Amino acid sequence: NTIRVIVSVDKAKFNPHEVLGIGGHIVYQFKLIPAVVVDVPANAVGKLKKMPGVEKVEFDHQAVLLGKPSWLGGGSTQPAQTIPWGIERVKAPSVWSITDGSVSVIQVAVLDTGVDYDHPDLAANIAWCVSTLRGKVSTKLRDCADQNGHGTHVIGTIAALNNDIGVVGVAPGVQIYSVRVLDARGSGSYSDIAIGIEQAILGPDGVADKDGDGIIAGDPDDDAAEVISMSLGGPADDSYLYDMIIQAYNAGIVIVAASGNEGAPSPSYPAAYPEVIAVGAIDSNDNIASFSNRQPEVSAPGVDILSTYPDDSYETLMGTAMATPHVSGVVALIQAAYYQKYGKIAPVGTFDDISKNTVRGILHITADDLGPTGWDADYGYGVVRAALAVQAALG
Ligand SMILES: [Ca+2]
Ligand SMILES: [Ca+2]
Ligand SMILES: [Ca+2]
Ligand SMILES: [Ca+2]
Ligand SMILES: [Ca+2]
Ligand SMILES: [Ca+2]
Repeated sequence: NTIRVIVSVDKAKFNPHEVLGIGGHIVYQFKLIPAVVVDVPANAVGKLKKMPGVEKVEFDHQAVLLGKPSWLGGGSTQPAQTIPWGIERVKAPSVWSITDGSVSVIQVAVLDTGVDYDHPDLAANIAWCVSTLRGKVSTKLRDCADQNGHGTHVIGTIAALNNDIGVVGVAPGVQIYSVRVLDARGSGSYSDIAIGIEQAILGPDGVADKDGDGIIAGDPDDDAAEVISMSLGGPADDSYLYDMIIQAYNAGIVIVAASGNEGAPSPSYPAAYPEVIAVGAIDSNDNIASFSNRQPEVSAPGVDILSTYPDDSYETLMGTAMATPHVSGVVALIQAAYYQKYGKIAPVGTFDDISKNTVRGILHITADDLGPTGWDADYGYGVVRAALAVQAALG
């Protein structure tokens, strides 16, 4: 009988009781942007628009996961640790002796279906679990656990442990925050995904900048993530969500997102935003996958990708969702190594960037440039390479 909407407001004029008085419900008041997620009856949407302090009324759109089980491969047919082909393709393993991600100030937030937080090849890296489903922020593990599989697979491509079992991530020492914004079927509301972005900025302690110095990502006094990774996509561009992507970007957080799997001519949202790295998928032959949405920023392995899967298991998945965490891994290695040497993180940088002084510039100039020379609509700048990116970072 009610509909979910996201109102952008003037905080000094807006009275939430007025929503309540028209038979509405306050779902979530954002700490970092001037907006509130509310449920209202249909009849009331008109009233909302007129109420004092309400500047925009946006409806709640849907995004979905961007990984599916592979047509080809299977599980980890081997009790030893396997290095999935993708981890090698992005030249991660040689980097680990310089850093594997385990620099204390670095956390990577993965906004997905949740995580199997007990998985033996993941657990020691899972630093915090949260769920924002239906706009209720929960840190009960039973609410944060993965009921799909996809988030556990994505998290394993970034950070599965480097040991003698399972698989291994691009950044196998990096601390992960699993932020569950998608349900058991892989579907999520934009309102929950924006709440998840907020949570990755706030971190475990619920405060963005606890010491007031204006540094959030790359402040060891705070517990903000440095990378937000979204292996998901929807078709709408909404102002409140972009407002949140901007808060994370201004916080110094690198945001990375799947381009989409529809062979479409451009990326889905939030990948399509300027402030987000859109990632396409290649296969084990260096061909762009036919399903990969075009004009990404970079590309990475996304076909026939073995990783962790719930109940202490392993599965082979495909999609731009699988490509995304390879790039999130590489970004974590860049920021870890950058901080380890300089005692701060590097700036995020722009889509455009070709300087060795920003994360995005480094990723671009060190990518393996495939297909047409330079940036192209299939590969973007090319396949990310961690070993070269770290060398560029420290140079
Ligand atoms: Ca392992
Ligand atoms: Ca915090
Ligand atoms: Ca701070
Ligand atoms: Ca500080
Ligand atoms: Ca941090
Ligand atoms: Ca090219």
